[PDB]
Amino acid sequence: TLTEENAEMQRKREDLIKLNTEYRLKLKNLEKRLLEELNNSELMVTLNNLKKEAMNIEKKLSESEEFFPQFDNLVEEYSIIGKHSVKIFSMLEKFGQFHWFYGISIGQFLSCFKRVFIKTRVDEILWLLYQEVYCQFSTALDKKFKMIMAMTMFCLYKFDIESEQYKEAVLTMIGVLSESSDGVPKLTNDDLRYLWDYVTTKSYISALNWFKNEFFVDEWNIADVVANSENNYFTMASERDVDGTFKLIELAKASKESLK
Amino acid sequence: SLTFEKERWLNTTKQFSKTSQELI
Repeated sequence: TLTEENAEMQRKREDLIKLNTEYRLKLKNLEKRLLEELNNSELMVTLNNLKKEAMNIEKKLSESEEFFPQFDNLVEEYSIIGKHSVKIFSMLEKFGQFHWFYGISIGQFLSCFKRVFIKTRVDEILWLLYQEVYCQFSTALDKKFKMIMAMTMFCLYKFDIESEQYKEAVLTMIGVLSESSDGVPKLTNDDLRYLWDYVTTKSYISALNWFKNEFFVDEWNIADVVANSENNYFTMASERDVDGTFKLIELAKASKESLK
Repeated sequence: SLTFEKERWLNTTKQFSKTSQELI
């Protein structure tokens, strides 16, 4: 992200590659020129000009050393995104344990983290990361697991961005929805009052999908996944009492491809 | 024209101490 989003260590990487190459090549060239000087103890003017270029470049690169604290500051500025990604990868790896068919590989996460920007800067890139990982991983989870993952992404965002009272409100609303904690939630807009009225009126899925649509605003069906895809291999799964061939028939009819 | 070479040799003999310290 520091070589691609801000290009920070992009130009710092080309600069440090040039600096290390300068170190090695100029040490070798200084050894060769000192050997020539020992052999010599037109040519004099060239040697003096090369020496002057060498000391000017070395002086400039030594004065460039003071930018390294700025580089380290800019590197450690983007670390909250790292902790968030560690949380996201841990949640991917642990949803590989509730079921035997929801595994995760590191390469897929690397691919999606490149594709988030292949196509409040920290807040914007964090929002992009959450949105893209949800978009790319909603298609491998069924309705229950997809809804759970969406709720976890929304709660993680609203707890690592917003304050503590909203966090406590979300926790107690979840606890009331789980029929575990018998405590009236504290509201901070009309949406929370509407949710309280709905759970008073024994309506759940309406307000749950209301919160889900409040978090994410873009949907991704199987056609969208197969359209914006890189690999040529796709695996489809379902449950036994549900077929899925007719959807592929409709997709092939729409996309004008010979399905066999 | 030898002043630059003399200064380079002097600088090498100067930072020899830091070379020893950041060698050990």
